[PDB]
Amino acid sequence: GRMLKHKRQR
Amino acid sequence: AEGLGGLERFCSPGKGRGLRALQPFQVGDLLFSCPAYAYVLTVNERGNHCEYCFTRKEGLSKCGRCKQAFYCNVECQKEDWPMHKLECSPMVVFGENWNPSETVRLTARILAKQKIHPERTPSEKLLAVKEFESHLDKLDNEKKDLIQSDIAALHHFYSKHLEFPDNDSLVVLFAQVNCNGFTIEDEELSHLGSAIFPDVALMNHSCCPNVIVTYKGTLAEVRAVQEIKPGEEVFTSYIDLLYPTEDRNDRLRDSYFFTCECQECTTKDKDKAKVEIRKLSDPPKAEAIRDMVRYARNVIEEFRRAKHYKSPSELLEICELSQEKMSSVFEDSNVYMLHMMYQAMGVCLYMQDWEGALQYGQKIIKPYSKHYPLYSLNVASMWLKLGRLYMGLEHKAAGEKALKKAIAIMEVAHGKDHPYISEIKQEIES
Ligand SMILES: Nc1ncnc2c1ncn2[C@@H]1O[C@H](CSCC[C@H](N)C(=O)O)[C@@H](O)[C@H]1O
Ligand code: NI
Ligand code: NI
Ligand SMILES: [Zn+2]
Ligand SMILES: [Zn+2]
Ligand SMILES: [Zn+2]
Repeated sequence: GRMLKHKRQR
Repeated sequence: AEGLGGLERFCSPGKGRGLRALQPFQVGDLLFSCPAYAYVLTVNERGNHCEYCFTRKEGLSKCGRCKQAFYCNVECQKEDWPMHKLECSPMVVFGENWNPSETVRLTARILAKQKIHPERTPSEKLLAVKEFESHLDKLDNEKKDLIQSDIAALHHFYSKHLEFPDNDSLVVLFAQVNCNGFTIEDEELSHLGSAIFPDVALMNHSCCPNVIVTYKGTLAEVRAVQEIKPGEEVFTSYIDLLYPTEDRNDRLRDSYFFTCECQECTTKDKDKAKVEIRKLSDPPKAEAIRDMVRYARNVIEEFRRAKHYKSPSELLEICELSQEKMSSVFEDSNVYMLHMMYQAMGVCLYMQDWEGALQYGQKIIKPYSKHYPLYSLNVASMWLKLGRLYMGLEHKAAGEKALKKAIAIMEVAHGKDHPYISEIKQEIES
């Protein structure tokens, strides 16, 4: 995952 | 004088620092706006959005040197130059060899901004970048190796135009970027880029947030999605709210180093339906369900990696397969089924199979409205996509109904005068 603040999981 | 009207920074017990409302805010009310301290457009959207202001416009004029950066006009081209200059010459120099991660690209810009504007900017009225939380003390070996790899990439790709601090300052900076950074998504939640919004970064997380962050070009905007009373803490969501409590918390613990204790995480009310199992004669034994949950969550990561090495047909096969295996235990409304249906929809959209995507979307939409909050961009974007698909396939009635369902949420989240809304209303009148 390792994402920044997000609404949709990429 | 007050830095941000009707709000104040405070110490939120158990959550470090936070943002508090001083006055009442109602649904759709704008709490505040925050210009980007630093931001970078994703490579894939180049030529579609202006590098400076993010306006999505046709016939954008490109940069003469790198021919990679596109702009509205010369003013936007010139205004962006202090930042673009960090990549312009290098993309020419390093050809296809130039693959800095987005985060590294963002951090170079932050470093640049610190150098140009050391004083507090208008984007730092309550919280400054230098103040960002880092959790350096909680970082493990792997995360640290990853940060060093990012630092190495930054040196490799940015050394001639940017002066660097000692290694520890870079470790801290990357660590702050990791827990205070944002992604900018368009009206369909498509990834546009990454940015730093310091005042927005002050708000703590909840899985049932009372505000939504949206973007107007590169301007961050914060609007209420529930009633906010004076003295109440203001909460946004850092993550995708579709998943069950454990998943959300595994991600929050993993990326932000805290376990959420909001009502949804405490009561877990949405979990039963998110993990809906189908009603059979047997029924499924608990062990098998726990096993299907592990399988589903395993396939999520397998799928996420495979986007990089597999063809669309194959990814589709993964989705059909996974759904088939999981459907032995799981009901269609279950979020793990939905993740795969959603991904499958995305593949369909990629292979231009509009009918297939529409057939998945119609199946995805209802359970989404249940799992997500009342005003959720994840739901709105879905209604929007469904609507545009209907409109494109010449089914105007359903198109209007879906666009109206999207608009009703978007008026709250983006504000009535947002250009996206005018665009969607302008799409209906055709
Ligand atoms: N809901 C929550 N529960 C506990 N800690 C939270 C939280 N939401 C945010 N945090 C904390 O805040 C960080 C995100 S940046 C938010 C601002 C931060 N609290 C500060 O004082 O600067 C997280 O890494 C986490 O440690
Ligand atoms: Ni404090
Ligand atoms: Ni809720
Ligand atoms: Zn522009
Ligand atoms: Zn250039
Ligand atoms: Zn929570």
